Amino acid sequence: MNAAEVIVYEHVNFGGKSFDATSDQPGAGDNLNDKISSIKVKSGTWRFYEYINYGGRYWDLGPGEYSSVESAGIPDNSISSFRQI
Repeated sequence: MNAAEVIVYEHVNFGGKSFDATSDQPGAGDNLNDKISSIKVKSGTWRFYEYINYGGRYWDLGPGEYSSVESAGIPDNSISSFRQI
């Protein structure tokens, strides 16, 4: 089953690469700390958490687009991941 288009840009909103795969995107894997891009959702909601796979800042995003680059999570270095649902 597939019914959720997730469009996220892998960079700034004025010169970056975007992708909208309708079959589970690569997601967050090569994260770290120096992350800067924009997020766009147009179907349901997801759960964004920057930490280990067992406990972290649980923050789900809903209908809306944003482009943070100094508030989301830029401490120094750490792990992060989000489930595209």
